[PDB]
Amino acid sequence: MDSEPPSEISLKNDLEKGDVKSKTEALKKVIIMILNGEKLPGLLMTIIRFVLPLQDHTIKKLLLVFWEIVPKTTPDGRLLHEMILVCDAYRKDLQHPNEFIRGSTLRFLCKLKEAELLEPLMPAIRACLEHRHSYVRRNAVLAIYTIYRNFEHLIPDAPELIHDFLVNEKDASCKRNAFMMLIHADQDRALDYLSTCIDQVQTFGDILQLVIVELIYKVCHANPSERARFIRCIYNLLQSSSPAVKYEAAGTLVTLSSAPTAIKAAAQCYIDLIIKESDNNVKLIVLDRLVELKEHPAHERVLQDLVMDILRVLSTPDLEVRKKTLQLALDLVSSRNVEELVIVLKKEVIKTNNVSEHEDTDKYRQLLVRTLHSCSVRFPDMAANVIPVLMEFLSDSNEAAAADVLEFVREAIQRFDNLRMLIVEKMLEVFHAIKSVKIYRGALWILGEYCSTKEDIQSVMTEVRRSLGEIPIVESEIKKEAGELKPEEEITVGPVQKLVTEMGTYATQSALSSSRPTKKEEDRPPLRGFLLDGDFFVAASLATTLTKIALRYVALVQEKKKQNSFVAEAMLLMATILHLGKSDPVYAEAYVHVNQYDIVLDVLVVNQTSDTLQNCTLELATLGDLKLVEKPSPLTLAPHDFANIKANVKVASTENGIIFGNIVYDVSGAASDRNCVVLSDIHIDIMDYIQPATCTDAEFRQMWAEFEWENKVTVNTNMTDLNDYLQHILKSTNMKCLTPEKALSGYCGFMAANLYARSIFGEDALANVSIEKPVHQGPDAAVTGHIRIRAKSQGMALSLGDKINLSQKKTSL
Amino acid sequence: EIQEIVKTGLWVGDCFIYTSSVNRLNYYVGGEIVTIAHLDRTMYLLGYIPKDNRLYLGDKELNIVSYSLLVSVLEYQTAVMRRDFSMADKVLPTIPKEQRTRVAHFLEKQGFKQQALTVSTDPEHRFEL
Amino acid sequence: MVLLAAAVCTKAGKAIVSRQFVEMTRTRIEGLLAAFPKLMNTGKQHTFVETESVRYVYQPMEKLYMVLITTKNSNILEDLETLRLFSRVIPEYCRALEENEISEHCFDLIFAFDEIVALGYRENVNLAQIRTFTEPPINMESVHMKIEEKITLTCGRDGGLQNMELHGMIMLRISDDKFGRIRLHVENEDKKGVQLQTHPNVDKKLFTAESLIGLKNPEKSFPVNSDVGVLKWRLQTTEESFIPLTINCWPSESGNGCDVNIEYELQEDNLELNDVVITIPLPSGVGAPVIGEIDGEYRHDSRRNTLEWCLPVIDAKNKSGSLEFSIPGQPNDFFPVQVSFISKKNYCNIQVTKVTQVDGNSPVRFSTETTFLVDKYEIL
Repeated sequence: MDSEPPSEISLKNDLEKGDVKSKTEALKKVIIMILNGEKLPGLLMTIIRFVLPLQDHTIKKLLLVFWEIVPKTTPDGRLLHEMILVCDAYRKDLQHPNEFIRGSTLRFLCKLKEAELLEPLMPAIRACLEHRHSYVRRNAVLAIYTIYRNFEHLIPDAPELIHDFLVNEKDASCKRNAFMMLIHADQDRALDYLSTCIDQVQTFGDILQLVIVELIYKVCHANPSERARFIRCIYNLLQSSSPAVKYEAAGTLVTLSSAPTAIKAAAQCYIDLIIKESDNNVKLIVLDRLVELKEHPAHERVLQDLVMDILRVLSTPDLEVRKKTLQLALDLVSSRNVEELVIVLKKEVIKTNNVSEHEDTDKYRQLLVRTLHSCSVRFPDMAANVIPVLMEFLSDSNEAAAADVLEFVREAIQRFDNLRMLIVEKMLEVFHAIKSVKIYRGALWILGEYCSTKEDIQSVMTEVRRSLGEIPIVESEIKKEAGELKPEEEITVGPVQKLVTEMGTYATQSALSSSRPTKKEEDRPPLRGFLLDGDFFVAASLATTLTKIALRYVALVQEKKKQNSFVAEAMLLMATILHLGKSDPVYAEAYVHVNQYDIVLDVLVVNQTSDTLQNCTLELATLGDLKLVEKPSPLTLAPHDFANIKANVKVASTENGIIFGNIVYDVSGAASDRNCVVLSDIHIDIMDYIQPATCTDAEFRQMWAEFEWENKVTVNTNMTDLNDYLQHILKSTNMKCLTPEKALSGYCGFMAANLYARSIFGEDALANVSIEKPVHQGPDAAVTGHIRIRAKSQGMALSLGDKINLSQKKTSL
Repeated sequence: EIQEIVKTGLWVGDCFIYTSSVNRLNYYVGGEIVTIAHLDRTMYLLGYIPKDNRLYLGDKELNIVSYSLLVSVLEYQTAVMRRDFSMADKVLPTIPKEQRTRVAHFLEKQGFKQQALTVSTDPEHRFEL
Repeated sequence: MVLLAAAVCTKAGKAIVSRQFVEMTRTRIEGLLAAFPKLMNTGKQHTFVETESVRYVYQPMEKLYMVLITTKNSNILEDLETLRLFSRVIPEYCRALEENEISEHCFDLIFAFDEIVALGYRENVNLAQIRTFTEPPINMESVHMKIEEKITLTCGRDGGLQNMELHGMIMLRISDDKFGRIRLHVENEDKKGVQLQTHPNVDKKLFTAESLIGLKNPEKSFPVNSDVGVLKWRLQTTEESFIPLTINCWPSESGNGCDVNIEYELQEDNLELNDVVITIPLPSGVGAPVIGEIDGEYRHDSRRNTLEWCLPVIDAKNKSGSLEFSIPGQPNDFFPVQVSFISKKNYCNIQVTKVTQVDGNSPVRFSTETTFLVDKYEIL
C-alpha cells in the first residue's frame, strides 16, 4: 500500500484476524498511509488491543513506531490520560529481559515532547540504564537529553535515575563507547568529562564530543572526526592569502564537481595561483604566496615552465579546461596579459609553419590575426614581434589566407605609422591569386599606404585589377587607400601619380591605369567615391590627404579595450561573450487596507435579505498564483447581518486547478444547489501571475536575437522618463526597468530601458521602453513613448504594451 | 632534527643537500632545513661531478639529468646560520628580487631584522622589519 | 533535530516510506522527496547536492533514491555514515530498493529509521541489532619570612561552618653567610582537607614533646615547605582556621519591598583588613535601591544584580539597604553573598614560633609578614 488514502475499513478487518502476520501487515499499512499523510484514527481500538503487554517484539515495535509520528492525533482507542495506551503496559515493555523491546520503548517514549506522557518517559530511562550494546548506552544519553528537552530543564531530569537521568553523557566519556547528547544546556561536569574523553575516544562518539567542544592544542590525537575539525583549526593559524596550498580540504573538494572536466579546470586554477603572486595587472591575476614554487631559476631542473606550457592551449586539453588554461597562462606570466598573449597567439594564428593552426575558414583566421596584432597596439614591444609573424601568416598563399592577414595588418599600420614600411613587399606577393574581396581590400591598403617604401605598385596592383574574384567592399577600401605617401617615389610603369589616377578610378571615376580597375561602383550605399575624389589635395602625400588618414588612427587606440584591439586570444573570448552573467444571495463590499504592514482585503458581507442564509461560511480561494494567507473566518451572512470579515492576501503561489480570473471569494449559506456561491470583491489582474526577473544588457541582447520584438505600440503617458509612471506600472505587470539600449547626445537621447521578466505563463517577457522626449526639432510625436515589446511567443508582450499607460484604483466606503 | 624527510642525500661540504619525499631538494644548514630547489618528479642524487658543474640526478632511468647547485643561495643562508649576517649580505647583489626577501627572512629567523631590511627587495618586508 | 527526516524515495514522484522522528514533516516529507529525488536529487552523480535550501544526500538504486535530508549539519563524515549504515540495513529488509517491496516493508524500514537516527541525531545500527526489534658578610645576616595564604569558606545563614579550606606556603628569604642549620618551630596543625609539601633539605625531627623541623636553607628566597605541616600546604580552613569575616544576613520583607541588613564581623578590633568588598545580590525585579553604610562606599549595580560594598580598610563594620521590587512571581530564594578581603595575619593560624639559626651568631629576623587573602568565600 504505496499510498492509498481510502482503505481504513479493510485495515480494521486485517488488524485482528487471529493471524499475527495479518495484524503486523495491517499496522504496517497504517504507518505507510500516515507517513505519506492519510487517514488513520478509525482503527485505533483494534490496533491497540492485540499488542499491548507482550514481549513479542515485532508487533510491539510496530506499535512503538506509530507512537512518534501521530500519537497525539489518534484518540478512538487511546483517548487522553497520563498512562495512555501508548504507555501503561509498555512499562512491561520497558521492563522485559529482551533489550530490544525495552530499548525501542525507551527510545520512542522519551522522544516525544508530549506532556501526556511526561511521567511515563521519565523512569523509561530504566530500559537502557543497563547497556547491552553501544546502541543501548547511546540510546540512553539521547533519551535523557530528550527528557530534559521535554519540560524537565530542572530537577525531573538532571541527576541519575539509578545510573542516568542526564548522566549517561558523563558516563559515556569514560565508557568504551561515546556519544554525547549534551550539545546544549546540560551538565557542566559532562562537558568537562568530554574533554578528558578526547584522549580516550570512540570515533562516532568523538564527532558527538567534538560538535560540542572543538580546538585542540595538539596536532591531532587520531580518527576522521578530530581530523575534520583540525583543518578548520589550521586555517585559523594561517588565514593569510587564502589557504594557498589546500589542507585537508582537498578530499571533499574533488566530489564537489564530479561532472568531470570542471574539477581539472578548477585544479589548474589553484595550481597556477600557487606558482607565484605576480604583479596582478589585467589578466596577470595570480594570488596566493609569492614564493612557494617560485618562478624561473636557470639552474632549476627540469624547471617550472614545463607546467606553465600546459596552460598555453589551443585546446590541448578539453574546452572547459582550455578556457581556464588560456587565462591561467596569461595570469602567471605576462607584462599584463599582452606578452604571454602574443606568444600564445603566435601558436594559434594562421601560418605556413604548421597546418594545425591554419584553417581555410576566413573569419576565424582573420580574428586570429587581429588578436595577435592587438598585442602590439597594447604594448610596443609586440609591434616588432607581430609584423614578421604576420608576414609568415601571409605566406600560406591561398587567396583567403593572404586576405585575412592583409586586413588586420593594414589597421596596425594606421596605429603604427611608417614603422611597418618593411612589410609592404611581403604583402603584395599573395594578391594575385585571388577569389575574394578581403585580399584585394587589404593588399590595396598596404601597398597603397606604403608607396614611398616600394616602387613595384603598377605591376602588383595591375594583375589583380584585371583579375576577378568578389569585389564589393574592395572599392571602399581601395578608394580611401591607393595613392598615399610621398608624391613620386614609385615607378614600375606607373609611378605614385598613376596610383592616384587609379585610386580615383577604382573609387568611382574612370581612367586607363593598372589595365583598369576590377569594379568602380562602391560598397554599401552610404560610402560613395566622392569624399576621396575631392581629396588627394596634395597627390598622395603626407599632408592633409588619404595619407594623413592612413598614417593616423581613428580616435584613441590603446590597450585591449577593443580600440584597434580584440581583447585577448580569440578562442578564449567566445566563451567569455557567451557568459551572459544573468542575475444563496450574498452582498459584498470591499477595499484593501494595510495596517502595520499587514496586507488584507477587507470585505464586508451583507445580507440585505430577510431570508435565511444560515449555514454561512466564508472562504477566500487560491486561484493560481493568487493565494489566501488566511480566509475570512466568521460564520456571518445571517438574516440582516452586516459584518466586517478580513481576508488576508498573498500574490505569489503555485497554480491551482480552479479558475484563473480576478479574485474568487466564496460565501456559503443555505441552499442545496448553490450551497457555494462565488461573488466578487474588487479587481485583481491576470498580470499578477507573471513573475519578475531581470536582465543585464548581455541577457537582453541575447534574448533580442533569440526571438523577435518587432511588435511595438506607442503608449500614451510615457511622456515621462523610465523612472516615474512607467517603472511603477511595469512593476505591477511584474516587470522591471533595467539596463539601457541608448546612444544619447544632442540629437539622440530617447530614454531606453531593457525589461525582463520570466512569466509563469511558459514565456519570459521583455521590452524596451523608448521615451520620445524631444532632443530634436522634429520629434517622433513629441512626448510619449513607443514601447517595443515581446515575450517568448508575445502573449505577454501585449501586457507590457498597455500596462505602462496608466493604472490606479481607490474607493472610500 | 630536520623537518623534511631525507629520501636520499649527499654531503656538499658540511652542508647536507638531500632529496625529500616531497620532491624537494633541501639543504641542511644549522639544523635548519632550507629548500634549495624543487624537484618536479622523483629524483635521486647520483653524485656531484665538479667537471660538469653539476649534481647528477637520475629518475627511474639509468640516464642523466642535471641540477647545478644554487651556491649563491646556499652560501647566503650558510653564512646566516653561522651568525655571519654581513657576510651573507655580500652575496646579496647576486640573489634576485623575491630571493632577497626570502634570504632576508632566513637572516631574520636566525636574527637581525635590519640587515634583513637592507637585502629585502620587497618594500613590505622592509616596512615590517 | 539536525536531521529533518530520513527517507526512502521512489522517483515515481512520491516518498515511498519515510520517517518523521517527531511530528513535523508528515505531508511535507512526500513533496520534498517526490520533486527533488526525481532529478537525482538535482545531483550530477554527487552524494551531496542541496536544493530549495535543504541538503539532500543520496544514493540511486534503480528508479529509487535512498535519501537523507538535513538542513543543518554538525559534521561532514556523519551525514554519510548514517546513510551508509542505512544502506546496509535496507537490502536485509527489501532486497535492494524497489517501490512495491519498499512499500511492503514500511514497518521494517521505518523502525530502522527511528533506531538509526533518534530525534535527528545519528545513532548507529547493524543488521543483527535490527533483529531484536522485529523479533664574609655575616654582618648582613638577616632572614625574612612571608606567609601567604588564601582561605575559602562556604557558610549557611545560620553560621554553619559548612566546608572551608586554607591554602598557603611560607616563603623564606634569607641572607646568611656560611651554611647555617636552621630549626623551625611552628604550631601544630590539623586538616579536614589534605595537602602538605616539603622542600628538599627539610629534615624531620622526632621529639618527645613538641615537634621540630630543621634544614639548611637555600640562600635567597625559596618555599620552605618545611616538615611538620609543611611550608607548602593546603590546610583545611576548617581545621582551626579563622574566618576573618562572618556575615550575618538578615533579609526582611518590608512588604512590597525588601529590607536587607548585612552584618560584618572582624577578628580583634586592633587588626584591620583591607580590600574588603561584600557582594550582596538582589532579585531580578530590582526597581532601585537605597543603601546606607557608615564606612566605605556601597553601590548598587544592575546587570550584576548585586549590591557591592567596598571598604578600603576596616577594623570591622556593617551596612544596610532598602530595596524596591516589582513583585512578579512569588518569593525568590536568596543566592549567597561573597566577600573579598585581605588580612595581615594567616587564617590557617600559622605562627612562626621560632626559627633559630646556627653555624654562627644571631641573625636578625628583620621581618615576618603575613598576607592573608580571600579565596571563594561564600555565605548565604
